[PDB]
Amino acid sequence: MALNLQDKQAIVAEVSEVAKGALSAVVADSRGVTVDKMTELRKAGREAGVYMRVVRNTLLRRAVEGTPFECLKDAFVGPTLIAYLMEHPGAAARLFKEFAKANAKFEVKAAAFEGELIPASQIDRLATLPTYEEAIARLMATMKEASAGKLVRTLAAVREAKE
Amino acid sequence: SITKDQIIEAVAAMSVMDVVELISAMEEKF
Amino acid sequence: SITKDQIIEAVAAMSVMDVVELISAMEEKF
Amino acid sequence: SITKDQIIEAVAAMSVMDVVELISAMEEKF
Amino acid sequence: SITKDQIIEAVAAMSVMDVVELISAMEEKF
Amino acid sequence: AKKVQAYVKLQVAAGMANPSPPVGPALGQQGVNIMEFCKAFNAKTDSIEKGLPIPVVITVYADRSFTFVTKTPPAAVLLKKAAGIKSGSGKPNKDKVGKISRAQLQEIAQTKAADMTGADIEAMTRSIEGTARSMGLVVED
Repeated sequence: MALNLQDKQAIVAEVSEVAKGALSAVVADSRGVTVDKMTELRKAGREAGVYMRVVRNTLLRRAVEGTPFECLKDAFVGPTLIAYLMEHPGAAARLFKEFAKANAKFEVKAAAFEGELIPASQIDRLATLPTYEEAIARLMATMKEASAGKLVRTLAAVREAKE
Repeated sequence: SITKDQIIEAVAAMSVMDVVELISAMEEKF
Repeated sequence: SITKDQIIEAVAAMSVMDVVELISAMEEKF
Repeated sequence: SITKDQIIEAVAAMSVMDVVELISAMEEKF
Repeated sequence: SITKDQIIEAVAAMSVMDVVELISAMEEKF
Repeated sequence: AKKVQAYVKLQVAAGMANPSPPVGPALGQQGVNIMEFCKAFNAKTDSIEKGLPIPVVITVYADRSFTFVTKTPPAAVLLKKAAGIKSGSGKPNKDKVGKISRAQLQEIAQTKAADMTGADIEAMTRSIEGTARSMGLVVED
């Protein structure tokens, strides 16, 4: 290891993933297993990569105190055990799901998704992101307007209104 | 047709007709 | 009159006239 | 960009034109 | 407006705008 | 995945399935028959070739037989058919034995697709970078 010369290191070096941070997630991992690194690191194979890091650095005094790069409301955002996660390339979508559709399956606590940066707020997960590049969600998103949204009601008077 | 002409002929169009018309208008899409 | 023949040629009515035909479709049913 | 009350009112495209703006709104795909 | 080009302005577009333009479709009508 | 329920890996060669002299009564004893470990093995082994190492897991429950799902082979045994001599270690790093460079064994680091904890398609090349040095084989890279 090393003192300040090493402490400062883990800081700025990784805090760069905060200044120029794509997405953002804070998940504790009490009772985490190796699959913990056989997942966010496995999905990094044929659907991710070295573009993701969850360097458990909840040293707070290091992680939290180490975020002068504007991330207010975080003097609270850094409680107990933590394992921050950030992105560099790619979009700012998916990622939340790697956690949302993993930790939801036991896989240790998920900090109930305390939310992180980007919009900069508090706790209460969202998902308006992973719907990206799933353009067909913007396709049927018109609900055929005329069609479907019609053949669903304007023609429901027959299979549900003839008495 | 005016939006008011598509309404009547729709609700109208009977049943022995509609329940054999509109229902068929469901075998196209959706 | 006709049914399916004027359901394919009825395949129009922009939403400007379409949605008002579902909202006015409520002025008598559902 | 942000062309509000138009990209919408273009619904004059009517049904078959919307499937025309979807067929290609992906075409050459899955 | 022509649909051939009424598409060349959203395809290669950025996924950010689109959302700020998706929901806005759920109130225009429906 | 879970952890451990029942699985091993003992074998000499695919050129001869379910060996009789080798392992013998040492190829599964907790739900593994010895006259059946050749009806589920050669069911896909004879679909590529016979003569190379084939380890595998052994999902065991309590329903007569069992179920398995093998994968990529070791890149150390491929040095008897795709590298040089018949043996391997023996003479370690005491006198430059065989010699494999950057070119050889290249695609041998391309066979293990899903089975390679080396996300970086390029970096995953450093892994097998040793599956041919357990005997001393300087690389002319």
